[PDB]
Amino acid sequence: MARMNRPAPVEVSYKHMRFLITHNPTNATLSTFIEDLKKYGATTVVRVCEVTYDKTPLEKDGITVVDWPFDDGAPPPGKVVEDWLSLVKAKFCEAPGSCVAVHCVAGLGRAPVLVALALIESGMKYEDAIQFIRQKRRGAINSKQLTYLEKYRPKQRLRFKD
Repeated sequence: MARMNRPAPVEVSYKHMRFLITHNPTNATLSTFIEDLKKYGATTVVRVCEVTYDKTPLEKDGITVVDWPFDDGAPPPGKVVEDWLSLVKAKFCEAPGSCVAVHCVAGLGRAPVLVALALIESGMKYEDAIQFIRQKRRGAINSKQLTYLEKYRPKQRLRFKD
């Protein structure tokens, strides 16, 4: 509860999706924050982070609550995937190609790491995708991530792959 202010988030439109990365680490009022994702046309809360509060406002606003330990920590490369596709599959299956508000720090690792997971499941090649997010950032997804998808197989969650 504070109102006022004019926070300008970041909307990222993909092949057939659209997310909203919060420039700053959540809002100290929430009110203004909810309006930001609500005005941008995003039917999803940037709860994608170290959230620890019950959704009261965004809840009655009919906005999809996206709460995930995407902000440091979180489980290994294999569990989070479930929420990844699920969310991106819900926010879009619940709203008309609306946007998905998610919380993010600076990017790096997670940046390409997370996006990579959804990218591949979207129907993109692991190698190709990697080279992309990798060429735009030395050692972006490299690590357990690369090896993970190397052995991991796409269940065709987000459309058809390969």
